[PDB]
Amino acid sequence: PQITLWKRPLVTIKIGGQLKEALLDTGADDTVIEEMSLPGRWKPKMIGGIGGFIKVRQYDQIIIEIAGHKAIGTVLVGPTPVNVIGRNLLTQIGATLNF
Amino acid sequence: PQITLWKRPLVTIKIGGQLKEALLDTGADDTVIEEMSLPGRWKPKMIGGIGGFIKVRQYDQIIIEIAGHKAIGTVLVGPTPVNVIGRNLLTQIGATLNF
Ligand SMILES: CC(C)CN(C[C@@H](O)[C@H](Cc1ccccc1)NC(=O)O[C@H]1CO[C@H]2OCC[C@H]21)S(=O)(=O)c1ccc(N)cc1
Ligand SMILES: [Cl-]
Ligand SMILES: [Cl-]
Ligand SMILES: [Cl-]
Ligand code: NA
Repeated sequence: PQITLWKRPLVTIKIGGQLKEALLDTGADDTVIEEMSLPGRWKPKMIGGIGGFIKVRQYDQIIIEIAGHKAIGTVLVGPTPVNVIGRNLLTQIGATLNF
Repeated sequence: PQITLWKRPLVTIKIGGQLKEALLDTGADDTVIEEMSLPGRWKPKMIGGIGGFIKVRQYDQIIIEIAGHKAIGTVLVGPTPVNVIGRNLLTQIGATLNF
């Protein structure tokens, strides 16, 4: 797919059998999703965005489908205002920016 | 170009006569630049992201040169940790996300 940017680049993701909406975000290093349950252990992480730092739960090697493409990697869970797919998983689905 | 996402997609921009580095950010609705002076009128705005909100100055009809391509639109100025080129200007340079 070729996604233009006149609207937010929102896609359907599937994580834990659940469909969610997420933003494809080239300005995010990491993928951050709103509070949900994920399996296994987590490790702490602080991430810094526009407004300041937040604490998140880091889950590694999580299976996630993004716009129909399978990825397996790190998912951060915390109080983000929107689910964002960051570069760690955009690279796994082969995404590039083009102009 | 085609920009891969293994690393942050940073580019050189020219704005208000100044060269700056900025992140090409599909997750940003609007372009946000670190504190600088710009000509003309402005109005206050609050914009929110992970960590919460910051107060910015909204300037309209600002020209920016992005990676050699000129674009005009709104630029927000304030205490952002990173300069970001958001969708409002990415569209004008014909940027797309492809996978
Ligand atoms: C959270 C998104 C919905 C919105 N953001 C754009 C986003 O790309 C930011 C842009 C960004 C980048 C660095 C620092 C602050 C903000 N990235 C970000 O917060 O990423 C976090 C998750 O991975 C990490 O890597 C980068 C920081 C972490 S935002 O910077 O808060 C923002 C909000 C509104 C406008 N107009 C412009 C930008
Ligand atoms: Cl990962
Ligand atoms: Cl604009
Ligand atoms: Cl177009
Ligand atoms: Na103006």
